[PDB]
Amino acid sequence: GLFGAIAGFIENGWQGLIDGWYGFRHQNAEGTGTAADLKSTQAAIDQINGKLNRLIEKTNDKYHQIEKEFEQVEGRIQDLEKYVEDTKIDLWSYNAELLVALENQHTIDVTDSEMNKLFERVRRQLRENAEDKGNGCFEIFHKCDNNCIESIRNGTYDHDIYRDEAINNRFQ
Amino acid sequence: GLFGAIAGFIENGWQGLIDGWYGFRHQNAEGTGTAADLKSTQAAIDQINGKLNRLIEKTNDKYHQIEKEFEQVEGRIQDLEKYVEDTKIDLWSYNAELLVALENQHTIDVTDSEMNKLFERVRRQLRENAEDKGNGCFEIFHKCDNNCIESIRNGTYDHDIYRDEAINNRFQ
Amino acid sequence: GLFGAIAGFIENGWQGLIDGWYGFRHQNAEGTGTAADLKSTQAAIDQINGKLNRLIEKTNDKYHQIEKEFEQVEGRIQDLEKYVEDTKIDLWSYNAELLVALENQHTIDVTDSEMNKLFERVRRQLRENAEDKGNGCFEIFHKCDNNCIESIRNGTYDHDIYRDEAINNRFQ
Amino acid sequence: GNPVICMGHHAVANGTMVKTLADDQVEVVTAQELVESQNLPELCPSPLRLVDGQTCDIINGALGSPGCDHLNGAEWDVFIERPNAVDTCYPFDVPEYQSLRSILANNGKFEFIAEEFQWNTVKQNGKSGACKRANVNDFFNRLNWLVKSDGNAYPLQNLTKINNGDYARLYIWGVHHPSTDTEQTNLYKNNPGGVTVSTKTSQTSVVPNIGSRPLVRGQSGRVSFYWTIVEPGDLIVFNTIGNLIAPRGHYKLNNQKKSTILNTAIPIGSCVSKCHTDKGSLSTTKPFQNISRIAVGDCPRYVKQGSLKLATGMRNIPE
Amino acid sequence: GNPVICMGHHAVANGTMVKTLADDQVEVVTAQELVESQNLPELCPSPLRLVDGQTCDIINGALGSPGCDHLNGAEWDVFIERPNAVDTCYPFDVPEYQSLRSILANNGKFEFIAEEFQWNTVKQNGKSGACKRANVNDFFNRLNWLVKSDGNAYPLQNLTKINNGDYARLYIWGVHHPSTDTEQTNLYKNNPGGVTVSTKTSQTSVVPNIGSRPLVRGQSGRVSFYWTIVEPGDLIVFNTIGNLIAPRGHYKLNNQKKSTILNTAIPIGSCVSKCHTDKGSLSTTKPFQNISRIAVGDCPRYVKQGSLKLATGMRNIPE
Amino acid sequence: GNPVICMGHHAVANGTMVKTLADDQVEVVTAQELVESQNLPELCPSPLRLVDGQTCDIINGALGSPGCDHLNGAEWDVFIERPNAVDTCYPFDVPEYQSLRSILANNGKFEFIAEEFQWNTVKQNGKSGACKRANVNDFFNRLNWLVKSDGNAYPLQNLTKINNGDYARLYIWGVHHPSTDTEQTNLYKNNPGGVTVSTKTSQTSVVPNIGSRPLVRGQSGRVSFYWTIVEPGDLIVFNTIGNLIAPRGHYKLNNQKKSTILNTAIPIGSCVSKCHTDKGSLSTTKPFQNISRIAVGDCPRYVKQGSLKLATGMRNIPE
Ligand SMILES: *[C@@H]1O[C@H](CO)[C@@H](O)[C@H](O)[C@H]1NC(C)=O
Ligand SMILES: *[C@@H]1O[C@H](CO)[C@@H](O)[C@H](O)[C@H]1NC(C)=O
Ligand SMILES: *[C@@H]1O[C@H](CO)[C@@H](O)[C@H](O)[C@H]1NC(C)=O
Ligand SMILES: *[C@@H]1O[C@H](CO)[C@@H](O)[C@H](O)[C@H]1NC(C)=O
Ligand SMILES: *[C@@H]1O[C@H](CO)[C@@H](O)[C@H](O)[C@H]1NC(C)=O
Ligand SMILES: *[C@@H]1O[C@H](CO)[C@@H](O)[C@H](O)[C@H]1NC(C)=O
Repeated sequence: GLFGAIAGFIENGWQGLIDGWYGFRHQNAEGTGTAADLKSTQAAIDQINGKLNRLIEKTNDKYHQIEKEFEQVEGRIQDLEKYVEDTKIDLWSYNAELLVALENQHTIDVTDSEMNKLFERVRRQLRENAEDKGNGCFEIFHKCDNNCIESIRNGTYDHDIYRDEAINNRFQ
Repeated sequence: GLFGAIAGFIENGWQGLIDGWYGFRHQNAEGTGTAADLKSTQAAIDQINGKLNRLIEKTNDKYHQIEKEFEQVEGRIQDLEKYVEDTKIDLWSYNAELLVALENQHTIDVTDSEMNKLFERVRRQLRENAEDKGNGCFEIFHKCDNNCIESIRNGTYDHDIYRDEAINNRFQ
Repeated sequence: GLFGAIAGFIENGWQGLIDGWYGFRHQNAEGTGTAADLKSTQAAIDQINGKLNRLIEKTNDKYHQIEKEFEQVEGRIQDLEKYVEDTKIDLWSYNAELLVALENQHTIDVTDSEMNKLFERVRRQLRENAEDKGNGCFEIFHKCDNNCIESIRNGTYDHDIYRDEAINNRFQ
Repeated sequence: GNPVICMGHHAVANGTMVKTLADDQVEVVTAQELVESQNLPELCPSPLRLVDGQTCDIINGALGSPGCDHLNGAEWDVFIERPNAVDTCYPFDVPEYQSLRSILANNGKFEFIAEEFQWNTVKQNGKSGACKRANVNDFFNRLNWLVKSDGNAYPLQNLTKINNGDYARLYIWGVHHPSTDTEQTNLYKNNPGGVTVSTKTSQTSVVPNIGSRPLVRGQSGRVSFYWTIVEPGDLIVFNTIGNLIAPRGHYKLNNQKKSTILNTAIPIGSCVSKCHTDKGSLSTTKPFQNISRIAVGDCPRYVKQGSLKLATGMRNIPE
Repeated sequence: GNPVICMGHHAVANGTMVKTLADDQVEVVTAQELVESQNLPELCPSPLRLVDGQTCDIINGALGSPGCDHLNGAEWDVFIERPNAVDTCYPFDVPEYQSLRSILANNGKFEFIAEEFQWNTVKQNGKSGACKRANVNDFFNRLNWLVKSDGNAYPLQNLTKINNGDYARLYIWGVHHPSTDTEQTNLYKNNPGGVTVSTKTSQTSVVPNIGSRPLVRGQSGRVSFYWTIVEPGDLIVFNTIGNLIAPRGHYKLNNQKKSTILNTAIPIGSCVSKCHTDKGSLSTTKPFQNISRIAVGDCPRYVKQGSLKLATGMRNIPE
Repeated sequence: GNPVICMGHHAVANGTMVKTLADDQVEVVTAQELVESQNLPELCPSPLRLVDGQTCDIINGALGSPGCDHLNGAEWDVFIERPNAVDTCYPFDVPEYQSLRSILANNGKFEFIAEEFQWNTVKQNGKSGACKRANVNDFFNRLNWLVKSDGNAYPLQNLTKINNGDYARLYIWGVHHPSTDTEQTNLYKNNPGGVTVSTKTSQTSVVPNIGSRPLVRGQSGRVSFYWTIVEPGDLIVFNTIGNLIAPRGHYKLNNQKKSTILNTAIPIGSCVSKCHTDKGSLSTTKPFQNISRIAVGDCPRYVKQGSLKLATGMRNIPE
C-alpha cells in the first residue's frame, strides 16, 4: 500500500486479534496483552461496507430485447444483431474488470492508511515520552502499568504526568 | 481521507478563513491571528481546476443518428434500434456515475494530502524548537513575536536562532 | 503526488543516479557518495511492470462483424449500422482515455509513496542520532565513516552504538 | 525506559486472492465474489407472471392451432416458449416471422375479440386433414378458410371494419398457396386469386403462388400469414378474389407493451425470483453473472469472466 | 515554551453533498453539477442552419405537396419537422418510408433540377380533387401523372436519362393503385399496368394492385412512391405500360451528407446554441444532460441521472 | 554533529509528457505509447489463411464467373476481396446482396458438390456473348441456363433434391429478366414465366419482369440471384414454367462458420501477423490502434486518439 505500514514497517499481522481489524499489543512489568482498537477498525469497515452497498446497488431491469441465439445464418440483419450484443458484452466485461481492480487497489490503500492513522494517533499521544522502534512499536521511557496502558488505548493518557521521568530516562 | 488530517487530527475547519483553503492560526504574547497559506491553497486549486478542465472537455458532435421514438411496434428492426440506444444510455450513465465517484474520492484525498503537506512543511521548519500537540498545532518552546511567526509562515524562520532557548525549555 | 516527497520536500532528482530509481547521497569526513537503493527501486518497478502486464493483456479476437464503409446512403439499416459502430468507438475511446489518466495518476502516487517509504525507513533506523533537515536529508550527530554510512544503507546500523555521542552533540 | 506498546492489524491463516491494477494475485483477509455462476434448475413463477406455451410456440398460440386452447385469455410478463413445440395444423410460413413473434410477445396477452364478417356467397369454415382436432378435420380457430360456393362461385369480397374503440387492434390473416392450377380452381374458382388488406395509411397486396411444395402432413400447399394493426380512429378493408384465409376477429393491443418471451426447456417450479435465464432463474444479489447473455427481468449484468473477487479486507500477512 | 501555531483549513456553514466510491453523501465545501437538467423553450437558429417544415413533413416537402413551396431551394443542417403536419395531396404511402426520409434529411438540401421527359402519346399533368392548390385540382409539383391519350391510348414508354454531371442524382417516382378495374382502364387503357425503373446495376419493378382502400380526401386509390439514385457515369431507364407517376426531374445529392432531421413542436427563436433536443436547445457547458436521448449537434452526453455533483472543494467540517 | 545523508530519486535531462486526471502535461522519466499508429504495407499470409480473390469478388467467385476458377476448393479465415474487381459474365443483381455475401464469407470455403438435375425437354447449358471464356460464349459455371426445346417447348419442371447428408446445403439459383416479350417467348416459350423454390418450412416465388435495362456487355436483360439453405433431413423443390437459371449442385456449409471477408487493395506479402486492417496488417503488442475501424483477427482495440502515453516512471525533475 501507499503508506508502507501493512506489509511494510509492520512486519506481519496478528492471527490472535480476533475481535478487531487493528489493535494494540503491549509489554510492561505486569505482563503482556492484545486489545482491539474500535475506532480504526470501524472506520475501515464503514468504508468497505460503503463500497459494497454502492456496488450491490443498481437495477438492470430489462424485458423485451433482441434475439441472441440463431439456428442458421441469415446475413445482414443477423450480423448486426450479433455484433451489437457482442459489443455490449465486451464493454460490460471491461467495466467489471476495471471496477474490481480499482476498488481493490483502493481498499488496500484505505486499510493501509487506517493502520497508519492509528500508529500516528498513538505517536501524538505519547509526545516526548517514547521513541519509535521502527516496527510499529514504541519504547515507553517510564513505568507504565495496566491503567497507564489502557489510558493510552482509550486516549486519556496525559503525557505531562510522566514527562520528567521519561525525559531523564531517554537522555541520561 | 487517506492522510487523516482533514476530519482527522485537525478537528474541524475554520469558517473565519475566507481568503484561503489552508492557513495558520497562532497565539503568542502579542495576541492571536489567522492567515491564509498561498502555496498549499494554490496547489489544491490547480489540481481541482485541472480535473474540471479535463472534464468539461470533449465534443459529442453528432448529427444523423437513428430514430428513438416510435408510435407503434414494428418488430425486429425496431427492437434492435431500441436495444442499441438503451445499451448506449446505460453504458454512458455508468461511465458518468463511476467518473464522478472516482474524481470525488480523489479530490477529497488530494485536499487531505495538501493539508498534511502544509503541516509537515512547518514541522520541518521548526526542527527541535517545537512539539506536535496532536491537533494540528505546534507548541513553540521559545518567545516568538509577530515577526517570528511571520518568518515561519513565509519560510524564512531560522531554527538555529532559537535552538538554545527552546532546547532548554523543552528538557529542563 | 499525494506524499509531497518527489517535487516536494525533495527539491529535485539526481541525473547521476543511473543504476536505481531511488538512492542515498552522503557527506562525511572521508568524502561523498551516491548509491542506489535496491529494495525501493524494485518495489516501484514491480508495481509498474504489473500495470503493464495487466494492460498488454487481453485478446480482442474478432472475425465476422458488420460493414463499416458505404459508397452511397441506403437509409434505415445503414444508419443503424453506422450508429452502432460510432457508439462502440466513442465508448472504447473514452475507456482508453480514462484508463491512461487513472493509471498515470496512480503511477505518480506510487513512485512518490516509494520515495517517502525510503525516507521514513532511514528516519526510523537513525532514531535519536539524527535530525531531519527538511530537504530529504538527515544531519547525523556523530562521526559516521564509510562503514557506518553503508550500515545505514543496508539496514544494519545500530543506533545504540552512537547514541551517547549523538545525544550529547544534539543537546549540548 | 523499558515498557513497549505495539500497533498492529489482524490476519488469518489462509486468505483470498484478488486482483488490483498492479497485481493479479494479492492475498486479502476476506473477499466477496461479484459474478453469479450458479443458477436454479427451474423458472420461478413469482413474482413475474410466466405463461407456459408447452407444445405451442407463440405464433401457433396466436393462430389457434390444435392443442393451443389453454393459451386463450392468457396474460404474461414472460411467455415461456418450448424448443420441443410442434406444428399441429396446416403447413404455413410467416414472411416477417420474427417481427410478428416479437409483437405478440411484447404485447403480453392473448385477448381475442370475435367479430362477424359478412362474407358474400363463399362457403366458410374450411377445414383440413393436416389439422386434426380430436381427430376430425379442422383449422386454426382464429382463422376462417373461405372457399367457393356450391354453385362454383367466388365473387369479389369488399368488407370493412371500423375501429371506434380505445385500443389498437391486431388483425391476423393469411393467403393460401395451392400446389396446382386444378387445386386453385377447385377451391376458389378464379385463377389467379389475390388479396388486398388496407388501412387509411397502409396496405398489403398478395398474389398467391401456385407450385409443388414438399409434402407436410399430406399437403403440398402453404398458407402465408400476415397482419394489420388498426389504430383507434382507423379502419381496415378486406379485398379478395380468392385464397384469403380470413380472420374471425382481432387481438387487443395494450397501449403499453412491456412483456417479452424466453425460449427454454427449463421447467417452471415453485421458487421466488425476478431474474430468468434460458438455463433457469437466478437467485442472487451479485452485480454480475456469467450464466447466459439471454436474461430477462431484474438481473445481474452478464459478463464473460467466471470470477471477479472484491476485496472486503486488508492484505493478509499471517504469523 | 508557550507560543502556539496551528495549521488548518477553511469551512463554510453549509456545504454540498456528493458521492464517492465509499460514501453516497459526503459534505464538501463547493461542488459543480455535471448534469444539465434545464432546457430553453425554443430552438436556436444560430449557428446551425435550421429549416422549419411547418405544415409539410420532409417527404411531402420532397414530393412538392400543396403548401410546401417555401421549402424549394431550402438548405439545412437540421430539418425541423412538425408533429402537426398535414397531408394535402393524393393519398400515398412509401414502402421504405423511413429510408427515404433518412436519405432526404441526411442530404440536407432541396435542390430540384427540372428535366423534360419526352413521353409518347400519353397525356401529362394529371391532377386530382384530393390535391387542391388555391382550390383548383392539382398534384405533387415534382411528379407528373401520366394518363392515356384522348384516343384512348397508352403505349409502352421507353425513356432514358444519362448522368454526365459530377453529382449523384435522386429520382423520385411513383406507381398508382386504382380501386377498380374500371378505374384502371379509364386512366391507363391497359390492365394490368406496370413500371420498371433501372440503372446499370440496379432495378425496381412494380405491379399495380387494384382494390378498394379507405376513402381519403374522396379517393380510394393510392400512390406508392419509390426512388432511384443515379451515380455519375450511370443512367436511368423508365419502362411502363401504365400507372407510372413520373418525375419532372431529379434532386441533387451532396457528395458529403452531414445533415439530419429533428421532429418537434418547439418554436424557433432568436437565441444562440449548437445543441438541440426535441424539447428545445440546451445552453450549457456541462458534460451530461438528462433532458432527452433525442439530441442533435454539439451536445452533452445523455444520461439517466438527474444530478451528478463533482466536488470542487475539500470536506466541509465547520465550527 | 556534522555528517549528512540524503535520500533521493533519479532524473533524466528530458522526459516524456503524459496526462493524469488533474494535468494534461506531466513530465515523467519514461513512458510507453499505447496506441499503435503504424501499419505494414502488406497483409500477412500467416498464421491466418488468406485467400486472394484478385479479379473476382466473392459473389462472382461463388457463381463461377470467368476468371474465378482459381477459387475452386478455396478455404479461408479471411477472404481478401479487391476493389478493382470486375464483372465478366451476364449482367446480374442480388436482391439481398449483402446477406448472400455475408453468408458466403462467413462460411469460409468454396466446396462445390455437383448434382445432376433431370430437367425435362428443355435445353440445358445456355450461354451468352456477355460472358466470354477464352473467347467463346459461356456462362456462370455453377449455373445452368435452361431454354426451350428445339420443338419450341418448355414444360413445367418439378424436381426434388433430398438432403440425407450430415451438413446443410447452399443452393444458388437465379431468375432471368428479358428485355421484351419477344425475348421472353424466344427463350422460354411461355409468357409470363415463373419460379418457385421451396423447402419444408420456407419458400421463394419469383415473377420475371420484362423491360429494357441499360446495355451492359451488349445485354439489356438481367438475372436476379437467390439462394436456399437445405438443412439435414430437409429437401428442396424446384418449380418453374420459365426463366429459371438452374443450379448445377450445392455448396457445403460448415456447421461452425468462423470466417470473414476484408475489402482492400493491399498486397499479400511474406510477414507473420494475426491482425489485419484494410490498410495492412498490424505488428504490435499495444492495446489500442488508430489505424482503422475495419480490423480483423487478434487486434488492438480501435480508438480515435492518435497517442496515449502510459507513464512507466516517476515525475522527472532534473538537476
Ligand atoms: C366497396 O367498394 C366500393 C368501391 O369499389 C366502395 O365505394 C365501398 O365503400 C366498398 N364497400 C365496402 C363495404 O367495403
Ligand atoms: C461461469 O464461471 C464458472 C466458474 O465460476 C465456470 O465453471 C462456468 O463454466 C462459467 N460459465 C460459463 C463460462 O458459461
Ligand atoms: C428502347 O428499348 C429498346 C429495346 O426494347 C432499346 O434497344 C433502346 O435502347 C431503348 N431506347 C430508349 C430511348 O429507351
Ligand atoms: C432531470 O433531472 C431533474 C432534476 O435535476 C428532474 O427534475 C427531471 O425530471 C429530470 N428529467 C428527466 C428524468 O427527464
Ligand atoms: C410433382 O408435383 C406433384 C404435384 O403437382 C407432386 O405430387 C410430386 O411429388 C412432384 N414430384 C417431383 C419429383 O417433384
Ligand atoms: C493516428 O495517429 C497518428 C499520430 O500518432 C497520426 O499521424 C495519424 O494521422 C492517425 N491516424 C488516423 C487519425 O487515422
